[PDB]
Amino acid sequence: NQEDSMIMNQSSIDRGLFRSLFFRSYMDQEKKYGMSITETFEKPQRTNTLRMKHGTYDKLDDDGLIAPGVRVSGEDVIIGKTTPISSKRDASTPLRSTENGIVDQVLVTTNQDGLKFVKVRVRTTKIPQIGDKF
Amino acid sequence: IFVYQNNITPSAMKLVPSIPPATIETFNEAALVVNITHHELVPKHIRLSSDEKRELLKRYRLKESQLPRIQRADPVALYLGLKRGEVVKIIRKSETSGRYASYRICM
Amino acid sequence: LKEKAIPKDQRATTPYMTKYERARILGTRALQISMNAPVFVDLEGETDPLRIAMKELAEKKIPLVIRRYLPDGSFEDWSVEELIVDL
Amino acid sequence: GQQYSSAPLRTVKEVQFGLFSPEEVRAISVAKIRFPETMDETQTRAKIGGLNDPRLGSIDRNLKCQTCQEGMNECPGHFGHIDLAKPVFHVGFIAKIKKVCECVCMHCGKLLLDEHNELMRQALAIKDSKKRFAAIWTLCKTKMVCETDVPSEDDPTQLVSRGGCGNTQPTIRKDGLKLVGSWKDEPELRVLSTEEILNIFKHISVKDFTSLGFNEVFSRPEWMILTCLPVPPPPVRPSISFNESQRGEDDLTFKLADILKANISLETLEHNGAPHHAIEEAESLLQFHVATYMDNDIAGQPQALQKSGRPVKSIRARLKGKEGRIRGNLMGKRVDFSARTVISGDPNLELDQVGVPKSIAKTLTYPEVVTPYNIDRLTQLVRNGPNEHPGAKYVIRDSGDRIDLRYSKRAGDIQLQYGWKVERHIMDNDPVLFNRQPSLHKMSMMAHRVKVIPYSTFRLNLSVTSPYNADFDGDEMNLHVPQSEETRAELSQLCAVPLQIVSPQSNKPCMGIVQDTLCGIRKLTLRDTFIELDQVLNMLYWVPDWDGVIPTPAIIKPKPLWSGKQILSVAIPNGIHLQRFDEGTTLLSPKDNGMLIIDGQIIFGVVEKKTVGSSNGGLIHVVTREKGPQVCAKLFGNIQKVVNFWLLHNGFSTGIGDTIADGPTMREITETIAEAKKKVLDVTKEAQANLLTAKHGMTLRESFEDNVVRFLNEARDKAGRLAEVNLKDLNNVKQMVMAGSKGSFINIAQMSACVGQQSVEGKRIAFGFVDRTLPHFSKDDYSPESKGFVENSYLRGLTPQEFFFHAMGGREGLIDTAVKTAETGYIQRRLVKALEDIMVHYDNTTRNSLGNVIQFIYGEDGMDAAHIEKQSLDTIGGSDAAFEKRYRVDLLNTDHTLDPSLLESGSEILGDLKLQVLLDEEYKQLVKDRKFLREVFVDGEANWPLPVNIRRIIQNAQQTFHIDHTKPSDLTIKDIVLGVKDLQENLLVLRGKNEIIQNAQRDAVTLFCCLLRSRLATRRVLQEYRLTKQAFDWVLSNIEAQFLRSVVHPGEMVGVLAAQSIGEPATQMTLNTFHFSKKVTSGVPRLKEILNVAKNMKTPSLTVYLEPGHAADQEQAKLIRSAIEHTTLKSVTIASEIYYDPDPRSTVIPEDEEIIQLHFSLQQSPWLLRLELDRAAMNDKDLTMGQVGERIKQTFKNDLFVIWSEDNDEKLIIRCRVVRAEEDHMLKKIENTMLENITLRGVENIERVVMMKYDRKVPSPTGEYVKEPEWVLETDGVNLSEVMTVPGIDPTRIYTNSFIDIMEVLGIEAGRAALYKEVYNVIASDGSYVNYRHMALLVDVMTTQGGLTSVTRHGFNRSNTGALMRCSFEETVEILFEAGASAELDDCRGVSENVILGQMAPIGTGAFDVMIDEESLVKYM
Ligand SMILES: [Mg+2]
Ligand SMILES: [Zn+2]
Ligand SMILES: [Zn+2]
Repeated sequence: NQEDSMIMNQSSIDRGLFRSLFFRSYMDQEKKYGMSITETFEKPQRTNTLRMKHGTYDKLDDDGLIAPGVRVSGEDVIIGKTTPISSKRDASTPLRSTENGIVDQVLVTTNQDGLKFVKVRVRTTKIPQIGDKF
Repeated sequence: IFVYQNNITPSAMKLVPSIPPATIETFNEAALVVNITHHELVPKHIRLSSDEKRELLKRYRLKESQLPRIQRADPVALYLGLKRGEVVKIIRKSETSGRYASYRICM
Repeated sequence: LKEKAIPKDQRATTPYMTKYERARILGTRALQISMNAPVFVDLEGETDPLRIAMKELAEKKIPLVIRRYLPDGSFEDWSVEELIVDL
Repeated sequence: GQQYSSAPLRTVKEVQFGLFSPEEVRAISVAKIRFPETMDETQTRAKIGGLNDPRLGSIDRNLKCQTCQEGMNECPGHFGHIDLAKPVFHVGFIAKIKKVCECVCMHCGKLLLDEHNELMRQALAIKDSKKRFAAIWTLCKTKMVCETDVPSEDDPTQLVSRGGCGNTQPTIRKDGLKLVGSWKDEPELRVLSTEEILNIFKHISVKDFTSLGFNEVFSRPEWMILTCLPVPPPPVRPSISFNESQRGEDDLTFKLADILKANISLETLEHNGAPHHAIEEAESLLQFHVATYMDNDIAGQPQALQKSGRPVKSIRARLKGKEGRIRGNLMGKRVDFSARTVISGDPNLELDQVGVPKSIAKTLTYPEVVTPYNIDRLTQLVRNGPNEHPGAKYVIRDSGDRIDLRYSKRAGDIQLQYGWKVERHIMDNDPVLFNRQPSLHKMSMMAHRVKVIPYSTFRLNLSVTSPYNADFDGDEMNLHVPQSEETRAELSQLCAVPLQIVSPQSNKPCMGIVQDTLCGIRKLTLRDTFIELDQVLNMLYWVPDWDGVIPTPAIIKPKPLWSGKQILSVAIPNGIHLQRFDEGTTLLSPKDNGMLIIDGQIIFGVVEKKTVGSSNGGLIHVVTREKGPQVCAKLFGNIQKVVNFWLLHNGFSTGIGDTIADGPTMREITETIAEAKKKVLDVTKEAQANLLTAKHGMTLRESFEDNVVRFLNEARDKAGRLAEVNLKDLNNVKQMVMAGSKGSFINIAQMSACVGQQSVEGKRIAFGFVDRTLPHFSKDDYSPESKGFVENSYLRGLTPQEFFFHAMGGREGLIDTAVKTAETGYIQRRLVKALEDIMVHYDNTTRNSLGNVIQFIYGEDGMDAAHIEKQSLDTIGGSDAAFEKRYRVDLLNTDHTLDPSLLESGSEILGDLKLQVLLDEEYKQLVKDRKFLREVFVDGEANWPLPVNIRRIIQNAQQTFHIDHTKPSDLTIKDIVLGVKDLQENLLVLRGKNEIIQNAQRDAVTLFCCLLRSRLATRRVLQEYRLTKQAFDWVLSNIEAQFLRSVVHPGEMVGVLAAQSIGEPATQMTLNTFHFSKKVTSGVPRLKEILNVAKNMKTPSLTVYLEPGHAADQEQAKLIRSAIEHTTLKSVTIASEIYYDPDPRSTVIPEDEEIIQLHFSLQQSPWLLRLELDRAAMNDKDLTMGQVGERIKQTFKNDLFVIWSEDNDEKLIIRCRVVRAEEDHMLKKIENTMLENITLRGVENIERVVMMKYDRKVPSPTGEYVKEPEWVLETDGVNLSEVMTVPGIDPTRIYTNSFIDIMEVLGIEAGRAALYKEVYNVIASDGSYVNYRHMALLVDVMTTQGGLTSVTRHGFNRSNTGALMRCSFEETVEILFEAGASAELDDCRGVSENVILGQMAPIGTGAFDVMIDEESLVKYM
């Protein structure tokens, strides 16, 4: 506890002392490049020359989103999207590398334009650790 | 050496370099009242002979440039009548050694 | 010019080894030992290249020579063998 | 590069700066850039034969380069070109292009001024490349005609033709990016075509332009104008091509396309139907784009905006420091093998360790080469995998191919081969560089021993908290991992924590025992503090280097008890001898005062900050010098391990009870504030009845406030002092203060007793509102309560008035703090950039990147700052009587020889005349020493920092040889006298067989030897230290060898050392100059003032000392003060009146009727000018009406008739009438010349002169120094030249804080003296200590160039040092532009140059070369 640092009762921490929740919202849209040329939320795969991410696409459903129960980690793909070029090129959203948690809430709506808009919230319980500030 | 009271006309000043090898010095009577050399802070400056200088540069593997410099107009350089090139040896006391000797080349 | 080399007689630099020379000979030798160079000391069960080089240095069986350059470019070559290690 | 190249591998030894001849640009070009397009021609989304194009380099990861066919990683890029439709001025030279035109005839290309002119011969003489061009231009600019004929050197009557035309020359002015001339009814005005400017430059003679700043081969003036514009390859302007359909070209690509578009408009326009006054429109557009590509941030012009409204990054902007190439990509870099996390304090880590979290150790790696030694272990790390802690990430085969152990199908069956590298995890005890930014120290970055631990923090030992400057308040730190068996050696053998223990910054140790350990060590080391066996045994076990020997208890019979002192002494190692005296310390210490440790065991005294902290004579400072840095590093831990364990169990806390002051003491405090409140009222009502006489050179208000702010502080200080003294020894706050772990008197004072007077800008809270501080008060309220005095403690709590006023003053603090960090920021960097290149060379000399000498031996002594301690020179002080008693041996007097009790020969030694010759010559030199020391240290200061702790050498001898102060010595008089003489000869700093170097050696050891002869005189060595032959010879060898250690190490980078050693203590400065003798601006602002070499300084002052036999006499001083204090007529005048008195014999004013009669017994103007002077004003400046009169009389002479009243006359008046139409207006002129122009008495500028009874140490007739206070005068003005020549003063003493002036009057050498003095007094104001040499160097540097060289962009950065070196600070692009235009050749010997060239700098480890001697090699095998 020397020099503006402190000792914390672990038996207290266990009982839920100074314990907090954490949420992060990831967002995406199906951009319209010109006319009828639109992006598509789906679970992509090895089809011609798509530059897909190095994360787990397997956590995505057919709609190209995680179900709000699943535990997500590392660079696990949480929003699957594809942009076409004149087959398909990857436009997926991985999780923040430096983060991990459980999918809390997936929200599928429409943008003012009339295009698919999606928001993904991820939950984490953070526990008071050794280098934590107070 | 000329000890003028207030001023020397620029017409008279033309005659100063006019007669070499002889060198003419201009000193204001008012400045000479106090001997600056005598001051607490002013250390002892010593003019070095052509040989004394040659030896210094030889003994320290120096170019004339590498040497710490002194202005030709320096109060002590005027006092000793230092001409350009002439090296001065300066002996001051030190709080690390007892004495320390530096050298200053003229400009 | 090769007037750059100062002879053995007439040498002014410290007869002692600089803190930097030690660190560099030790390092240089460690790096060489480390890249499978021949070791001149009996490594008495020794395995770390720096320790092997420190063993080499204590026994003064280091075949290196320090070229100490002066502000003008002239140099004095001193051997690791001939340099006092008071440090 | 990454592939094998046949080509020889060399190092850049020189950087030749030049300019491109258009010709070169064409030859060097791989592509003629033709189309402002990028690609997609004939449909295909692939590079066009115009811009980019494979002729230059690849955009795609293709392999094709089509020039070298090498590929993106390998290929640097290839240059192109655009042949420009018309010539354009290179933006960066525009002014130099103008100045060259200002020098030459714009008709024949002849250097306007010939060698026929004498001043031209003087300029042309200048050997300097640029100063020549500067002197030439100043002479040629004012020449407006090209001479066909000119007067000869022989005779001026018969002129000689020098050649060249006779055209008139234009007055050139810059209009944006164009040049316009003005020739000579009415002057002629026309613009100057680039084409024309170029032709003149082409016609400039080789001899002419080489005499100007230029070079025939690399920098011709004509090349400053562009005709062939080089096109930088794609890697300079990267197409950040995202996706297949999209691109994303760089700013520079657009600017070049913009230039190309502009060029073709002009090329077609001039070729086809040229409207000619539209050609000059498209020409100006190409001139804009080419200028604006190189510089967009142009002086008063429109920024060439990008489509977006964005300004377009110019190439200048790219390299422009802090983040440009130079400062941000070359002097600094983001790096691989680096980590950073939150730092946490750990007591169970060894000093030099660093707790690395497992995750971090599993990320960072080390390239270990597979060798027979490690092959066995390395295969097991490879086996372990990249996921187990002691594992490996990659195996790199000889074939230069990387094996990723995370995926390789062979990851399990890799059979290592010697030579291959295993990039294994960082394991325990690998050396690593740990760092805490801001890095203003050698100490801010140290080498630590890895200790892989769990949990996400970097754990560090608490005693290393101090040099890093780290707190655990959420603080983070960097870690760097060396990759060579060579750079590990660098770290381990040069920058390890144990090594850094004793700092050369202050010749003291930079780490000591802190907080919990400091608090606990006081508590443990007490008479009261005793330990029961159970715990004594555990305390012993905790010390790892315990001998396993239970110490004999201090108390045996009642119950076996041990004292703290006894068991702490277990960590203190044998051979540690420490002695210290505080206040009233006796050898039977009464208060447990001072400190005595023998053979590493405590005898008496409590251990606290002064002992076990970072003190100059520290238990730490001793342990390092006397045992080893490795030993000392262990002592740190061992002390902590014990103390922290005892304190874990003893426990320690703080509560509101510790702020609670005892009731009657609170009554006393309340009363102390109350009596101080009434003492203020008395002074307030006193000043309200005009009685209160104003101080000299101060308002009645200035003086009233001074007294008020004084009482209100006296009060707070006294009331505080009451609380401190009342507080018990058990008071936990007092305990931390006593130990020195945290807390000071003021902290106790403000918490328990009284917060005190709040201050903003030195003055107590002023009236922000009309005549009141807050609406809560009445107007014109000057009370303690109204101007900001806080009556309460922090315990009782502040009132709302008290709250706001404290908050006001508090805020001023955070502002100042925020400002002070910024300011010191710059100060540290200019200090460091001005000294980088200064090193100690193998000739013991101090030089820079030019090889120019700064110091002749580092720090005037040639010693390494780290190996120095304060020691006293015993022969300096005391009575000549006591000197005699302590040093004189006389074998010819029965009561003045050494008694045989001292030495064996004692009986036979008496009467030896030949031996008395030795002791006579010995004392005669000892006497010489005393006279010399007193010449050096004039004040009689004996305690000076020197290299060998002789006191400790003798101490350790007595212990070493168990010397009995009873039995007579076996030394002879020759054994001592001649032994000490022979030691002196072996103390070498400089070795050299010549008079210059040998006489230099003599000087370096001058001071040290005084101390030697002083502490090794025959009387002392026999009577004091009762040394044997053995003891003495050992002492001698030890002095010799210990001295030889203490000298500086060639490669010692003392430039940076000194810079940081001034720069870091600068950052720890509070300032400005308290919150009120003289009030001189000090600290951070004064230092800013010094380095800048500022002419208009904030507080200029003179300090005049009185003439020898006048020091005591106040009246003598009062006289000189009166003789120098500048008095004007204006200061004594009440009113100036212009009356109409037409009769010189009669006066319209009835007062003056008496004055006329008398100054008319024993033609004039009818206009009177009457001046009324003030009696009190005349009396403060001790003037007479006649004095004043004669002064006005002598100013106008025989042009003004002056009459005046006598010093008795009720009204003081001076009447002035003019001598011999439009006359009244003439008197208004004379009245201003009277007030404003006339000087009555004293030296000009010398405004307020103060009387000071300064103290002074000076020798007494008896011998000893004594307090001889003398009178002194202080100023508020500076004029040395005149106040020196003043009678009654000492012009051998007179000092001025304007060192600029002392340089001007007393010479550069004496200017140096004043400079160091000021620099020292800025550092010593904050109390802090910096060793001589550091400030001495900076002062020496600022001076060697005969005059005052500023530490600015203007000063040191305008030196003859490297081009790249200088550009690494402040002017950058501007420096490098001249670099090419003057064809500079960078030597590449500055640190910077190598740092830029990615080469090993000639610094420390790089100052020498290493060679293998095949001879010695074959000899070993
Ligand atoms: Mg902080
Ligand atoms: Zn290429
Ligand atoms: Zn001409």
